[PDB]
Amino acid sequence: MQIGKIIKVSGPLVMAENMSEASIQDMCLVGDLGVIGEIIEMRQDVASIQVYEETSGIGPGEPVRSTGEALSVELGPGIISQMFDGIQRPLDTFMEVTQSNFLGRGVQLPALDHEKQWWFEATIEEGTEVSAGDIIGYVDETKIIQHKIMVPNGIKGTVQKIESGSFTIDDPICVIETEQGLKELTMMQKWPVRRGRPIKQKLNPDVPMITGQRVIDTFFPVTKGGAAAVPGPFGAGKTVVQHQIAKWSDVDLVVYVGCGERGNEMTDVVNEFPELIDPNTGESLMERTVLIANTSNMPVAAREASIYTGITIAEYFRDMGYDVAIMADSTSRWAEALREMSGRLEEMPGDEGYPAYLGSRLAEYYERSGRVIALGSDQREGSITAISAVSPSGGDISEPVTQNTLRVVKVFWGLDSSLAQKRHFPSINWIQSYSLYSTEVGRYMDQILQQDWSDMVTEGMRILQEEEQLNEIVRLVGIDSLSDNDRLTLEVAKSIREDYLQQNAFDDVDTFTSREKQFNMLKVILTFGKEARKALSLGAYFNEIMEGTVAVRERISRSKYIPEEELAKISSINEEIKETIQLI
Amino acid sequence: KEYRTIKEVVGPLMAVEKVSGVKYEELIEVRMQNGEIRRGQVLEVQEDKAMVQIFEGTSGINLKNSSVRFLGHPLQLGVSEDMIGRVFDGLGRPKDNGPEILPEKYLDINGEVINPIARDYPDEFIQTGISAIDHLNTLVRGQKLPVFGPPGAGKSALAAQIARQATVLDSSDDFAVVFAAIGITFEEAEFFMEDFRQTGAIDRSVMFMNLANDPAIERIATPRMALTAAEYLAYEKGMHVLVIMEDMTNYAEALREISAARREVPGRRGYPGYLYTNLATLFERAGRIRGLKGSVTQIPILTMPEDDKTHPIPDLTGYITEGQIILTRELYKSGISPPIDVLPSLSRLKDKGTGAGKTREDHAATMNQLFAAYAQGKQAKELAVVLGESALSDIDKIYAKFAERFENEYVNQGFYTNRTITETLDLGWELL
Amino acid sequence: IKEYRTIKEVVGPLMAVEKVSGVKYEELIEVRMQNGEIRRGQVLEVQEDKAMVQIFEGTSGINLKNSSVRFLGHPLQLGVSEDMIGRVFDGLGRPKDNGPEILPEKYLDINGEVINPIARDYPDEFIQTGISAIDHLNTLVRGQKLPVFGPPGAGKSALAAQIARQATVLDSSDDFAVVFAAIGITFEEAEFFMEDFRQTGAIDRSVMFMNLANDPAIERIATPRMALTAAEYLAYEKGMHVLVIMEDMTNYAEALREISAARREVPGRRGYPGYLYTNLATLFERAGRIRGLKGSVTQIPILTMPEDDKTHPIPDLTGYITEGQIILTRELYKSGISPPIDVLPSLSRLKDKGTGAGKTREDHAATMNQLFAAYAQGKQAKELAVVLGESALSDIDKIYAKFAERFENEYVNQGFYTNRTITETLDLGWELLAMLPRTELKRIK
Ligand SMILES: Nc1ncnc2c1ncn2[C@@H]1O[C@H](COP(=O)(O)OP(=O)(O)NP(=O)(O)O)[C@@H](O)[C@H]1O
Ligand SMILES: [Mg+2]
Repeated sequence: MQIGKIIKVSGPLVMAENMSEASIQDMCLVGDLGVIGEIIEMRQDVASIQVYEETSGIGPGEPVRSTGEALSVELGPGIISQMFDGIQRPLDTFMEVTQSNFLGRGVQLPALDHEKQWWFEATIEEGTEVSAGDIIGYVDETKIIQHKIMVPNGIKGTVQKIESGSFTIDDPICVIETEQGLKELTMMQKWPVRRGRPIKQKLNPDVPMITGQRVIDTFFPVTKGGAAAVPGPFGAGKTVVQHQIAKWSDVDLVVYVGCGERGNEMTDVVNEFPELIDPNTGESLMERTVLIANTSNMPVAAREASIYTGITIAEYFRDMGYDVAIMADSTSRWAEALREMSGRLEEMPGDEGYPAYLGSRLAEYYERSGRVIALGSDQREGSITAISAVSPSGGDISEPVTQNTLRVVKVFWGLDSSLAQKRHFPSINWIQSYSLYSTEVGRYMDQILQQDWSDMVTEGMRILQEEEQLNEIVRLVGIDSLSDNDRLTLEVAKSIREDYLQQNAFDDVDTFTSREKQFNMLKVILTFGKEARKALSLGAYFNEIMEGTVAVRERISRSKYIPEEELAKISSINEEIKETIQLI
Repeated sequence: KEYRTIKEVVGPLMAVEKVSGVKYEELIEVRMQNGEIRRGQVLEVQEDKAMVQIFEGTSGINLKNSSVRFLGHPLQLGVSEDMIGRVFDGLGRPKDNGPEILPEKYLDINGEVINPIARDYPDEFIQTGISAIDHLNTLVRGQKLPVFGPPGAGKSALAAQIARQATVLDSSDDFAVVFAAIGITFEEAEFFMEDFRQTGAIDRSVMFMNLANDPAIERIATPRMALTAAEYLAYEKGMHVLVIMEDMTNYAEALREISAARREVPGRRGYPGYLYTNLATLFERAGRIRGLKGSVTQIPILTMPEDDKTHPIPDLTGYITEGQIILTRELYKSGISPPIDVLPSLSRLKDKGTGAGKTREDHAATMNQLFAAYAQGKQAKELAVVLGESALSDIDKIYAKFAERFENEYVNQGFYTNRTITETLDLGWELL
Repeated sequence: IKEYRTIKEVVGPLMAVEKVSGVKYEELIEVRMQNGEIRRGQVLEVQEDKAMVQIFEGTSGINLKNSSVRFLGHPLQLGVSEDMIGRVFDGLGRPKDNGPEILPEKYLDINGEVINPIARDYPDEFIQTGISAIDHLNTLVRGQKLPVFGPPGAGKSALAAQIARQATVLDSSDDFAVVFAAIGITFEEAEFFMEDFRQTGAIDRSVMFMNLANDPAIERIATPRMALTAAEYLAYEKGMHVLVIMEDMTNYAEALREISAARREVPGRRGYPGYLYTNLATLFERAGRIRGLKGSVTQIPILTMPEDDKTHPIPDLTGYITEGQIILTRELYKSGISPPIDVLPSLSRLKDKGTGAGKTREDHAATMNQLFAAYAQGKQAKELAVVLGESALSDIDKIYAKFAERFENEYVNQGFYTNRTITETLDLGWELLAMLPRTELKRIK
């Protein structure tokens, strides 16, 4: 093939002549070392190239070779439970092949273990008519996730011969007489990262996701197929928010993208996720979790490549029928990458230096996520829940990243430094944080629980909002200017946030709190408040009305991993009733 | 025809060579080496070379083997009477996979400027069925009236209600509704679709859908398409059209995006600088022409930044658009649906649209006395703002029952409630 | 070995060389001046036979015709040997200690390479700083990235020296080192550091690099990269627990602003360059522990929130990058307490990995939660009383407010030259915590 000669090297920009046969946005091995790169603009026979590795030491005169294909990810068996480079290079194989503990330049790594032998059991029958997305057989990659092998796009015809057996990723396992010629396919397909995987139909997301986190599930819920943002200053709990919902969400698959963030965090995830097990099926969370690491030191172009690769994997496992949850750690790092790339290209700057297309790029990402009807005959339903972390400026969030983000998403968990400052570690701010799905979630919750729970959550939020007013009123006298009911209402709001709202301090029992327990917790709190108030009206006085059981706060911690919650939690209701009447 | 001389590709732009008879703002289509076909539009033409922007993008183009064909016409929309009951994309191409539509004729989408003398003033009001709009800042056929709201304030919900309950009392022929969705998410878009199907307005409406996923340059065309189709129905077919465009904010965002893509020097507050003219060109395609039956009315829905510091400046458009309607989340919090802050909303054309013979004429007098009741009723409760220790507590309770009653009842009539103007008047009488 | 005598342009501190080949980006160069002086520079942009270099020292006095440029074939390298300890260096790896040149074992690119995430080992164990607030409340872990934020003032500088001499691993380990990098400090600032090291006998334990304000701006960039290269080398080749301390990274990034301005890069926030975050990150993420090796690099960078402590780009980006913070407040500085540490803002995320029974005493984790809560509420009462008398304090808030006073007055202010062991900090905290009613606290004796 034709060889291109480097004629210019400026930062991460490389220009090379004699590249007529190349096309726009084609990966290419640039320089002697052959570092990976991408062609972003072509003028005459010369090409301007964006690289994804440090170009320190690359000069003019060196050769440039094109791969003739756009950025793509290998989609086949072996993906699950692996950590990848922003361009899908597997890091473990990377370490062994290079025999080094660092990241070098120019390494050629297949993303998937092509040599490993898998047992493929075929489900389609010979003679069946097939289309894009139709599933022919399944490989049991994990005891939990059955890797459903399905017909790629652009292929339609009649199967010819298909049989179960032991094949690798490269061996052809099935062949289809297509409209012209014969097409034999493997268990692996390549897919361009930037363009979304096609679907048949898109749907509304109306199934709440069980985060486990009390404040989220109760007050600001996100549905399966929705999108959420976590804006917060440093030291707030946004990274660990993604961690918790990656651990405990009732979702079949989890994809974690940590662009431009600390490496210890990714190392921590890969060590603790296998140690963490799930008793529902007896195996670790890594059997279902996927990882993509692009740290701060790693080159900046890979930071965009990392989030795009992550969602392409999520859309893959969505077309199988599973629900996926993908979370990007500090999407700002992506936007900050895109900004300096706009400046080096001397593009016309948009707002705050970011390119004008920022709002468009962002909108393309979140709208790839959703609850959809996947391609094929069965028309299975799959979903992707998108969680985005944004770290911006100081505490100030009104910057292009979060503003454009909130323009396209319906869930906003806003962390504030003051709440994290007071060691309210779940620092989701109430009264600003909002979930536009909350009204739909209420209907779902009432039908599933066969109880009026929506009115409970409106009552809880109304009490909290009331407390905000009473803080401004409390300046005059601490406890003698307010009203009797207002003092009790204060104590109830205090109980809500100090018991329900506050979440784990890396405590096993305080980490999850099942939906059934969430119900009982909020009910015991709400009954206490309303009983104490209505019973206070009948000549009961608050001086000693606060009495007896304050252990309720403490009580909510325990009885989680075992079903010891029913007795323990409703006994609190009956006990508080008795004690209220006795106090009289 | 089928020139094959691409000499440059930069970002989403292209440079073609040895082309002649190429005009500015002329549509081209590109034949790639892989037979894929993409549309683009000429944006600059030199002595022999020309420079175009590709809608879909430039990913995957091999310059040596790709080809370009110059269509010879600018962006057009095919007009037909069969448009009703149909859904189109940003560029007016069928999106519901329905019957193929043979255009009566293909129309340039930029439109034309009505001669000032030719334009006919609007004197007849339109019954929205909304007490908080009909009584006060009333809407007249041909008026340019916009609703300003923040995200999640139910602005879309109000827009839906207006679409469903819009009608006129004469009703010799029924109303026609053209709805454009500009750079909005699927969930947002789906809301409108579901309402129209459920309510049956799709058979009585025509719509153009442009989501955020779609390219920015398609957003520019989306308004132009909707208004060109509205004008076709309105003037050539004499229909009475209500045009509702949802979030011109993102039209403006796309305007900035295209300006930066074309390497144009920014105008005031980082925006293109021809925003005033671009918006005014859009908004001024309304009203009635004398000597023609039809009419065009516009209710542009606009997301409003809480701050006045940045986005599609409310007063940039507000003085272009003959009044405005304000929605606020502070309002919305206490079950106030449709949350219409009535303090700063006005319909610039309310006075003439209101009179006996066009309205039951308690209405002008009663609106003015209830406008006094707005001011005095606000005085009574609204102005207190947790103050009024003595004010309104001295048998001004008539006042200190009026306005809270008014704010709750009148403003929140319910999103699925249709109030006949006479009724709205009556509930004003009750409040009197 | 080639000397090029063709220089087409000189513009401020940047010059361009015509008719050259075989050059590479970021390469170094040496200029032969007409008078024979030698200046070091580095290439910034290359195309075809033209090269674009920027001289560190400056272009003043350069006759273009009678001057030439040499291409060294390599980028910024620090020569490394295990004799670094005891010899004091400047920002460019040169000797500032009146010492003989080292026989370099090998030459290392200062930029180094990223630690592969799986190969990395998570931070653990406990390093004893001698600081009650640091060791107890905001624990330090090997490979952690803990910084010091202060107002412009004396507290930071004193704390830097104190940490350097006292900070030792709990005896268990075979050996220990410290690497000191000094950025944008006056000659006296430098001499204070060097004299305390010579006087305390820690100079033999440690390697240090000194860069001053008079030295060129680009040298400040080089200096941290040098220091971290040597620190990496010691931990990851010679298996020592390296501890790196850096001085006023504000001075470092003001060098970045000056440099970018010279290169006409577009500004970011507050005039600082767009790539501030990642650039800071490239230094800070070289700390940690590698799997399959012993010895580690731990970084305690130092910085002042410039001017009014607004937490402006320098501190905010650093906070995003590090794993915690220790900050100094001028209100506490005004008061007698030294070091002035407001515990509430300060935080160490990895504290729990380095604490508990075994590594420390079993009570270490339970004590800090109680002392934190009691401080916050004693200060709550403290400010509460203000403009409301002591009546509101009543009995409970009164004891609480005085707890806060006592806490700041002896627990926190160690004195700048007095070491505290972890056990005596804990036991002191107990004596301090004994004032409180045994009913309030969170766990049993
Ligand atoms: N349940 C919890 N929720 C949130 N934060 C918590 C919780 N428990 C502890 N923390 C604290 O949260 C901090 C970690 O938050 P983290 O999200 O990692 O910071 P961050 O905002 O992501 N920094 P960055 O992502 O780089 O901008 C630590 O100091 C923990 O002590
Ligand atoms: Mg983080």
